[PDB]
Amino acid sequence: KQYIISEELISEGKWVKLEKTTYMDPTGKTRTWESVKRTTRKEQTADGVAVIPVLQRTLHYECIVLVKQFRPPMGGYCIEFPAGLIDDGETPEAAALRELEEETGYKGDIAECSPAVCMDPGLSNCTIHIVTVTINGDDAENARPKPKPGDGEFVEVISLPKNDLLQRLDALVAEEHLTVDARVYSYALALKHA
Amino acid sequence: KQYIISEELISEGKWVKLEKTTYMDPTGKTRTWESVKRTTRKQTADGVAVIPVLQRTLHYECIVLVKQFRPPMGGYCIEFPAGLIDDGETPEAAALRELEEETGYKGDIAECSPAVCMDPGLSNCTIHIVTVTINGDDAENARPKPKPGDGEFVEVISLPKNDLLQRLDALVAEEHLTVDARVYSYALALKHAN
Ligand SMILES: Cn1cc(C(N)=O)c([C@@H]2CCCNC2)n1
Ligand SMILES: [Cl-]
Ligand SMILES: [Mg+2]
Ligand SMILES: [Mg+2]
Ligand SMILES: [Mg+2]
Ligand SMILES: [Mg+2]
Repeated sequence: KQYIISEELISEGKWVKLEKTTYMDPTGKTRTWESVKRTTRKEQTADGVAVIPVLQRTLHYECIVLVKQFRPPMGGYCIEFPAGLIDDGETPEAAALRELEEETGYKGDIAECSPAVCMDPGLSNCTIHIVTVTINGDDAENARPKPKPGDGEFVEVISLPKNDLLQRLDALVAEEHLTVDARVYSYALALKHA
Repeated sequence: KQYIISEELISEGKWVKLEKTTYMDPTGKTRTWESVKRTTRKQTADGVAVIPVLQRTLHYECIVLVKQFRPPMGGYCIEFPAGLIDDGETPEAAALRELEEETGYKGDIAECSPAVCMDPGLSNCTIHIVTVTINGDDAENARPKPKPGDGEFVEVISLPKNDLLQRLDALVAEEHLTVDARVYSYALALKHAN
């Protein structure tokens, strides 16, 4: 029933733009929407990837590997799945493994890869693939993981047991000013609800 | 170590603005970031998203989701019931109201997250994730009456909690819908638990 009629630029930055979207509603009335988009998406199936990295080690409980970074939009530190934008020509899987190694030092193995999912669909067109990766923490390549950050990347690694994820995130929120990412919190809630 | 130095307004709409954020990197070099904010926050957070657990005896437990056309996406999305928090509203209250308006269900609060970030590399947007159970055997929920605001056009899709990720994938495959990142994350963790 509903479809896009027109998209008009309001403001284009180097990385992010604001558009006036005109669309058809299901009464048959025309309406507008203020919409955010990145300037960086080309042929990618999505803007980015986020990695759910399952650290596995004999006689350890499974951990979820997260990252803590300053996020200028938020004006503070956030705890998130490792994530980055997909380079032009790069597959989602390659992007996930690369970003995981850059941000955490770990060399993972692909488990599964989602379809493109929407980040905040009332605000933006931004999409990611959520890629689940296992990390064999018994491999000597994953013994001494060193983050390889790029220019302007400054990432701390935080590994938390899957079997207590939500409480451990709450204990970090209670101990410093920081925000947990919604996808991470969602994942931690479902682990409790199951 | 890192902190905001200043913001430069690029472009303000009615609903959304684009800023250029100047910040101190951890090495003492001054850096810039293009950031999006909503104009509507007072509030604990921008919005709520409701995880509604529909509980009917002798039936599978279901998660209640909404399908809506999203003008920034140019298509239909599958999401948790959700909306912005009114000035004066507590998140719990917003959650119960948004749930009722969007699905017709009347729910009881189970738990409420702290403010969590939606897309922290892009925006400052935050929500409370509010877990709510719906006693589906209760007379008030026998004929759930979804009460839209002006311009809202919401289908209700209840999916069994035990097969959630497979059922979401089936919808994407069959229907050209985008599933929400927090919905997908939650569905993933349901399968990953234990
Ligand atoms: C919103 N945003 C995304 C990017 C990016 N392309 O990684 C940026 C810039 C990149 C150049 C240095 N400062 C940050 N801003
Ligand atoms: Cl529950
Ligand atoms: Mg990143
Ligand atoms: Mg990166
Ligand atoms: Mg809504
Ligand atoms: Mg609503």
